[PDB]
Amino acid sequence: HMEAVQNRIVEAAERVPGVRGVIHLRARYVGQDIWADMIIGVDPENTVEQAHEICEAVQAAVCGKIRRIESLHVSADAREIGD
Amino acid sequence: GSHMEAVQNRIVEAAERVPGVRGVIHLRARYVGQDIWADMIIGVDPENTVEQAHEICEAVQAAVCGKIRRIESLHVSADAREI
Repeated sequence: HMEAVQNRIVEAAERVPGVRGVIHLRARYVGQDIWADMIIGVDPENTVEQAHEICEAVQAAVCGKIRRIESLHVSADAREIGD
Repeated sequence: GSHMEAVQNRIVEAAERVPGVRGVIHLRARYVGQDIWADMIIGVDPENTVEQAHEICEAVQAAVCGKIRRIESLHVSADAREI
C-alpha cells in the first residue's frame, strides 16, 4: 500500500539532478489520493533560488511517475556527498 | 499554559524577530503529552547559500525553543522569499 508508494517517491526523486537523497517524507491518504511533503538534500553552496529549481524538478518527476499523489510539498536541506 | 492558537502565535512572533527571517510560511504543531512537537518553514533571501539558510534555521530553532519551554522538538526548513 503505502510502503511501495513511498519507495516509488524516493526512487523518483533521487534520479533528479542535484538531489542528494530524500531526507524526510511524510504521506497521508485523503480518499484514494495522497498528500505528501518531503525534504531533499542539495549541495550547500547552492543558492536558495537554485535549491528551489531542484525542488520544482523533484515535484515534477514524482508527480509524473505516481498518479495518485494530488499534492506534494518539497523543501531543500544542506547535504554533503559522503555520509 | 494557554491553548494551541496562543502557542502558535508565540512561535511565529519569536521566529520573525530572528535576523534573516522573512516570515513563517508553514507551521504544524501537535501535543505529545504536555510537550509540543512542531515543524515550520521560514522565508529567507533567495541569494543566500543553503549553508547560510541553515544558520538562520538554527537561530530560529534556538530563539523559539528558548522562549517556549513546552516545545520538546522543533524542525525548521528554509524557502525562497523575495519581498
